[PDB]
Amino acid sequence: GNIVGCRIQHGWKDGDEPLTQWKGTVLDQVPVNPSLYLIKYDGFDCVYGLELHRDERVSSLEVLPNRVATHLAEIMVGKAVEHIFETEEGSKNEWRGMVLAQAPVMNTWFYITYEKDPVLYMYQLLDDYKDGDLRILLVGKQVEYAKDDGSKRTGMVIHQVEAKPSVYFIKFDDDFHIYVYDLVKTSAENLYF
Repeated sequence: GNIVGCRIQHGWKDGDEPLTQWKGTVLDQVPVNPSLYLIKYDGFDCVYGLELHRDERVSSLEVLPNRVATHLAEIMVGKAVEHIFETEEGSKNEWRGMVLAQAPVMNTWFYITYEKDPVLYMYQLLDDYKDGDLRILLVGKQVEYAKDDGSKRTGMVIHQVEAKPSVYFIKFDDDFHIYVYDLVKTSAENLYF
């Protein structure tokens, strides 16, 4: 059936690393690629894009019986912010970013990205705000850019941010992170076909 908005679990094994068990919440199935899902995994800071039925690293995929658990939220969406947060690896950051959107499915979570790490993160920002840790200040087309190792990175534009229509989400073929590009900004080494 339809796994969007569902709790899921599956095995993960990339290459010769030991098999791990991943558990997460499916946020969305990408319209321009219905094989591609966006998932918030438990304890993972970044939103992942995985072809959950096609990826050979994914095994034993199941939906779980378990269920998925305003004025300030409305204000934050689209704002440039300064976020004081601690990452999975213990690094203590004070970073400038932007709040992209309230996340689908998980209703106190927000899509957020940072100028130092322009991928899609997801955090409970209204809690960080109360803690005093947050300060408020093409889709479907292929894309590429040249990397420093003399090769092209290739991907597809998968989402246009409603709060900021010049901001797009890009899925690259080589990676499960979701890359966030604001096209008005000097990020002009992107080529769209």
